[PDB]
Amino acid sequence: TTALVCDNGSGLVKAGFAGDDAPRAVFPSIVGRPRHQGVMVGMGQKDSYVGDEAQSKRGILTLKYPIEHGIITNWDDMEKIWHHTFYNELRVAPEEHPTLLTEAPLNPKANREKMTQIMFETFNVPAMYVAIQAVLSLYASGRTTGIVLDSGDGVTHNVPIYEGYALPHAIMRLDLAGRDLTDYLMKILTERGYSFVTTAEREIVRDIKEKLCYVALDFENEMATAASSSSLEKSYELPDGQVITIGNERFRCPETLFQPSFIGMESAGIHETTYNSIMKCDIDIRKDLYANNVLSGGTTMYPGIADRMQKEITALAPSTMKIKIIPPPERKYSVWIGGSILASLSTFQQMWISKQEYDEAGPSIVHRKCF
Amino acid sequence: TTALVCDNGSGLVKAGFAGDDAPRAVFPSIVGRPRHQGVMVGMGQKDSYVGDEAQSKRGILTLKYPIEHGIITNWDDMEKIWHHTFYNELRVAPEEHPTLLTEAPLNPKANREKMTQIMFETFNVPAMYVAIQAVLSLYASGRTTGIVLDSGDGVTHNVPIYEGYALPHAIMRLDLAGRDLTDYLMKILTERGYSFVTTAEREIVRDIKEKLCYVALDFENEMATAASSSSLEKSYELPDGQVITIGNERFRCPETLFQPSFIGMESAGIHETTYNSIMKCDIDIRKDLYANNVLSGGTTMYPGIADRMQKEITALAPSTMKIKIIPPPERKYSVWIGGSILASLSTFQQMWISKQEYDEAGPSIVHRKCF
Amino acid sequence: TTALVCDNGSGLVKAGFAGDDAPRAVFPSIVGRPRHQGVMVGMGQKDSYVGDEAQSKRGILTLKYPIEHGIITNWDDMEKIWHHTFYNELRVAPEEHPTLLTEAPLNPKANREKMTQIMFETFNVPAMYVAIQAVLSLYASGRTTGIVLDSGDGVTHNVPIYEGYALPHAIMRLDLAGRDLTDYLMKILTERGYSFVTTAEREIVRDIKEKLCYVALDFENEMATAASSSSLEKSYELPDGQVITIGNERFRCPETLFQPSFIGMESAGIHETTYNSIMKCDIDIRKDLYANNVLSGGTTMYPGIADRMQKEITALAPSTMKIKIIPPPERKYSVWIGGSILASLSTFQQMWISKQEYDEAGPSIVHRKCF
Amino acid sequence: TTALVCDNGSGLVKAGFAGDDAPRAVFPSIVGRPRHQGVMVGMGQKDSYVGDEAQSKRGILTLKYPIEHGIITNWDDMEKIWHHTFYNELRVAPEEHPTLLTEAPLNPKANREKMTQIMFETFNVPAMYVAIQAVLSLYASGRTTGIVLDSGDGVTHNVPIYEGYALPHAIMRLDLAGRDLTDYLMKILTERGYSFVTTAEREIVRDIKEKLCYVALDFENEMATAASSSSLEKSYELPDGQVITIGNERFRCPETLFQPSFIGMESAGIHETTYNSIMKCDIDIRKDLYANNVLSGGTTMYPGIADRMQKEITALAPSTMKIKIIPPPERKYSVWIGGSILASLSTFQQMWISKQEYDEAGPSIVHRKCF
Ligand SMILES: Nc1ncnc2c1ncn2[C@@H]1O[C@H](COP(=O)(O)OP(=O)(O)O)[C@@H](O)[C@H]1O
Ligand SMILES: Nc1ncnc2c1ncn2[C@@H]1O[C@H](COP(=O)(O)OP(=O)(O)O)[C@@H](O)[C@H]1O
Ligand SMILES: Nc1ncnc2c1ncn2[C@@H]1O[C@H](COP(=O)(O)OP(=O)(O)O)[C@@H](O)[C@H]1O
Ligand SMILES: Nc1ncnc2c1ncn2[C@@H]1O[C@H](COP(=O)(O)OP(=O)(O)O)[C@@H](O)[C@H]1O
Ligand SMILES: [Mg+2]
Ligand SMILES: [Mg+2]
Ligand SMILES: [Mg+2]
Ligand SMILES: [Mg+2]
Repeated sequence: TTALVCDNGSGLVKAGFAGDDAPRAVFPSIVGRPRHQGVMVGMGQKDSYVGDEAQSKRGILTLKYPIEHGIITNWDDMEKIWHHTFYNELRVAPEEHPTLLTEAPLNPKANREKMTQIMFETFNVPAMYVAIQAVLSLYASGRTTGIVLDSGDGVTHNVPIYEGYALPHAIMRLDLAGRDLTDYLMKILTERGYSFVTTAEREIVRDIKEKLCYVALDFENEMATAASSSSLEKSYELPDGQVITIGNERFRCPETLFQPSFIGMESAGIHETTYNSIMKCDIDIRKDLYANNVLSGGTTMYPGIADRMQKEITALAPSTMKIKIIPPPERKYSVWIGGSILASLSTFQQMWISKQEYDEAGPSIVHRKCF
Repeated sequence: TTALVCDNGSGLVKAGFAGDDAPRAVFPSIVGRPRHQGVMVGMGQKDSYVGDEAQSKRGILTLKYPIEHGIITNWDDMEKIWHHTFYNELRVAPEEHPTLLTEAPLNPKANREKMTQIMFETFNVPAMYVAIQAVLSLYASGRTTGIVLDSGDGVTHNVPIYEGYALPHAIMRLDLAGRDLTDYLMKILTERGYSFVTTAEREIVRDIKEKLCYVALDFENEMATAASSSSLEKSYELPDGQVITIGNERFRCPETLFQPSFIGMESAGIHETTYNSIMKCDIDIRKDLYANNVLSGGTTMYPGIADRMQKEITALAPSTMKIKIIPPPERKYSVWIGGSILASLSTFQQMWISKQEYDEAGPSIVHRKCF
Repeated sequence: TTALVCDNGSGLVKAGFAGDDAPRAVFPSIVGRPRHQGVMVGMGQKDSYVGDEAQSKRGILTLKYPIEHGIITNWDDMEKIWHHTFYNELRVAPEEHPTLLTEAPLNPKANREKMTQIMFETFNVPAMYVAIQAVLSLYASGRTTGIVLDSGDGVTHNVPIYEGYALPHAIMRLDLAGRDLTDYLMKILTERGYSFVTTAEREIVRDIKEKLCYVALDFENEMATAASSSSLEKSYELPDGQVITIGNERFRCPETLFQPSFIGMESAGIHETTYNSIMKCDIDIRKDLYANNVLSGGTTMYPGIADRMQKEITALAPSTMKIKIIPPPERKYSVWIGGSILASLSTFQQMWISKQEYDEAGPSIVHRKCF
Repeated sequence: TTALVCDNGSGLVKAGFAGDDAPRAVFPSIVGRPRHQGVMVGMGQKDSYVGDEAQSKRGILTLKYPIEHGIITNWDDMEKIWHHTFYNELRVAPEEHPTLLTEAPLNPKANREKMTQIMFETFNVPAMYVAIQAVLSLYASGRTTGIVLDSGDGVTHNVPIYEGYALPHAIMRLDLAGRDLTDYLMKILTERGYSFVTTAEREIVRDIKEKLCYVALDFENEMATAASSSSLEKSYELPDGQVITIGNERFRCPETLFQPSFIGMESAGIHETTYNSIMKCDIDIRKDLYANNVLSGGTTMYPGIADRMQKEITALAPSTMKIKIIPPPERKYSVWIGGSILASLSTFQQMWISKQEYDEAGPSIVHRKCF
């Protein structure tokens, strides 16, 4: 059987086999095109680079992202990425391998139908399935009751689950993500004299965000300490040299998550979104929902985010009850681990979408047997 | 097929066949006319001498250079030189021999068109091509990534290439060359009592420059040592005798390359031109551009120029990265060797400009299929 | 009170009094140093020339620009220019005259602080202020709602304003300006045989750009008409004679604004920058933003730029709504006129930065009471 | 103070005091030695005659010229001439009189050092200076901008000056002078039957050149008129009688200046030398250089040389601009007048070379404080 698991995500692709511990292939989802003259002959150079090759040669070509937020906008590039992660990296023939895919909540209906058409016609898989990322995030921890806040690169969403029953009317989705956090860091870095406008310099800003930024417990006196002392500065070396210095911008970019007014959005922070989600459920299940808060996703690995979230949540909730946040040591690959666990149970082998059913019903069979 | 390679240059003509190791014919590009009365009869003496004959008989006739800087000014003399290097030296019929020519960057458009008209009509070649000298200089070393500084007799130019892609917006051209260096040596030799005003005495000054001058690592204390001791003097014997002595002018003429203010030009030296060229490219390719600096051309064979260039470049660039200069043992004929290599690949046999295309389109077909 | 208005800009300085119609002093911002021998005695010649004197004597000295892009790089030269425009041209004592200055968006923080330190200590002004150029450009037209595209010599920027409220998250800045347009014209003029390398010949190329270039409505068939007929050529007389001819380069240099790939930049044209800026605002204000597009700046006075901008904007926007561009007859001095209007209202007399406040708080008081 | 001015020249010595109108002593620079047996006793006749005495007694002794072209070849004779012009003619003691000397451009370095050694040791002057002749020629006319063509007896040179700044890289020197013009007249006079071989008959030929020769506006039809009519002949009376007749040789000797091929030199005429000098300067200063052409020197007082020079210059320069030549009524003593003016300014009293400086530094102090 040897089912396959693929996590498209947005900006990172994780693929592997079912029943393992960690994904076997991780690489960015980027497609590049040459930009310049192109003198000389005999080079035999390709017309498009996908994966780590574009990262290696990013100085002469332009980076483009097919996936954005949640909806896929470039289907030719997506077919290029799937061909690369099927023939070049995993080295497998998808003709005899069922696959499992993930999808964010509250997405256009045509996205699922087109994904099913492409997989069932271009690649000719025998079976396939689509599951929600945040539901799979609860399988990894081996739990049954809690509220999951899954923040990635495209969109952060919330969904409460109580003893194996979901509440579809208490699901909140917010666009704010790490891509807008990188853009904000790029914008506020210009006030010190550094200019980053090229699409190849967005990886430099992203790496700075991934290595230096952190979340402060309190903002007023942390800004006061950074305003007075110079003990909060670190140095970064650019690829060509010309080292730079970072001051109070170090802890200002991640703060946008709790105060989304820095970009111009009117929505509340993630602490108020998860409090409204808790208060949207039933009265007698809130006690169990408060003590089983789970964190997952790449954008949640800022230092001190668990303590800041705890401080604001207990600042809003009544003082009688107890509040805890579960930050597992692994928080990147929780979705993939849950998908691997789900794709191995003996009871799941009956919900595959066979090709006979697809042939008889058409692309509309997805809304029937999925969610 | 037996393609032909010709390198017009400025002051030296190298010609030969494709697939060999060294050019078969090297001779100056000079056309001379008799000056004096011409008594006696029965001599049967020609009215114009081209090539080494004018050098042998330079005492009675006047030397003239058709090519200058980059643009050709005497087309009748250029047709005389091409006829000499086609019938008298190579001993070949150009009717069944495609030819390859070289051209400096940033030249008038009419130069290419007139060269194509002359070759396709007066000589009736079946095919022809025009290539940039500094691009061909990278074929000889068997490399793909570096910055090439090609300094000859007419003009020195710079162009960066990264993995087979050129950057046309980072190309710098500077007039300063060896002809102005010979003129400066002629001017500063008068302060010791030697007068060289005749056009036939410019070869004497040129030979002195080619045999005695050298580049000093440091100028202040080298001028101090030459000012105090007399251990830096060499003797030269003129054709008629009257040996001469050279003192601190020995290392002063080549220094004009690094300080172009000695003649009156406002531009910076070649070390700052190549540093500005490096800084005009992208940020992440500068690391590979710094360690692949290539030297080519006749005027670059001064002793100690590689160490002086290294000292100034590392004096300007950040201390983190590494800087090296590649001075191959052969540096005259790098362009010809690259042209011979290029004119032998099987993949190049499709970019020839056929006569059918020239007949159908006209002289404007060059800007389409060249560069 | 008699407040003073100064517009540093980049390459042109406009100064005058508040409440007038036009600036009283316009002169280039250039500082020159002598280059040559300097024989003879009794001349009593200065060691540096600033203003129109350097333009008059540009044949023997070297021009240097302190201001570049946006940031000031030579503070000693800037203090020389301010001393010249305070004592030599305006003939005023700055001890009893508040001044108003302009600044481009997204600039280093230290630029404002150093400007405040210099003005408050070296010149001892009683009060001062700093305002954004594009905000002042809306005061001149007597409007409250529109989008302003201010393109000058250093940087072009965009900012939308709706009924007296700014949107800081929809501000775009692009380096591309007239200095890079002059450099491109200089580069493409070499293909006809003209060489302009001296810093004093950049004024010749600039004057050619200011007198001959124009924007074409369509590029393909305009290049076809210039390719076939010779009805698009004009003659220019150099200072020493030797008249020249300009062909299809006449309408090619200004086109770089709409296709910034001619130099190598990856950014989009100004029509797509202003379309992205419109789409970055709220949904119900776009209707009023489309019909109130305002043009300002020196580099916007190319013929046909309003019609070309209209054609591309209506080519991108939906066909239901109406699109208009307001090209006022005066477009140079719109910023100065707006500054004069702002510095005369009775309600503005409370936002001056007094010296008592500067003494008590220090140079950091600027970020509090400015923007 | 009463500074002294001396103009060595070549063939004529002018000396006098500073602040006067004309030189007080003019005499040829010639040293003669007796040739014949010398019978009789009691005559008390000297062994060498210097100055006008040798001219008076030239029939029995041999004339010799120490100075030639530019370099001094007979230092014992030069010390004899300076002793004669210091004790016999001026009747002054050089012990308390600073002196000023002149020197042609592009001369051997040892000439200045030996002149300084001789003056500072043999004559013990308190101070001295050396200046360029053509720079001093601009002081006499009270101007600041023009190009000076100074043609004398040894060498003619050119140098452009713009507003008190010299251009050392646009200085041209040509050997052709009046001594070669006298020799050519002597050579072409033999075709009519007159022989002049004695060194004492060179003064006869020189006086004929100074009294009869003139420059023709056009050469072809002037040679035609002299070939047909006999209205161009004048008579000269030799000291012993035997009057002679001069025909078309009258206007042929001065023509060698414009056609230097009559002797065998390859260089161009003075009109092309001054045109190349104008074109070697900057583009925007040529307009002011064309209209401020200045003539100086003895050899420039041929009739019609200003009109011939104007005709050729306007024949080469573009027709848009204006060309004028300033032939002041005095053109012999322009250099001396400029030296007298320079040696009287209060600002020049600080650039004297004192003996204390010479004692401390040595003969090499000249290259520091001169030019
Ligand atoms: N150690 C880290 N610290 C901060 N941010 C990180 C870290 N590692 C990854 N990220 C961010 O997480 C994002 C990747 O999220 P990912 O888990 O791949 O979501 P998806 O699978 O939906 O793409 C990247 O954009 C990166 O900016
Ligand atoms: N050994 C040498 N040392 C110094 N200069 C040299 C040497 N050999 C040649 N040159 C100079 O190089 C020039 C020839 O350059 P060349 O490679 O022929 O360029 P091009 O092919 O463009 O004419 C000559 O003018 C000569 O002055
Ligand atoms: N009539 C014109 N046509 C084209 N360009 C012009 C014209 N007048 C001025 N410019 C350009 O505008 C620039 C001056 O812009 P300016 O309004 O002074 O901006 P700033 O005040 O920021 O310096 C000059 O560099 C010049 O090239
Ligand atoms: N009236 C004249 N016509 C033609 N030539 C003259 C005349 N007067 C003088 N000369 C020439 O000018 C020369 C003198 O030049 P001079 O001004 O003394 O130069 P220098 O000072 O360098 O010796 C003499 O050789 C003489 O032949
Ligand atoms: Mg994810
Ligand atoms: Mg060469
Ligand atoms: Mg402006
Ligand atoms: Mg003289």
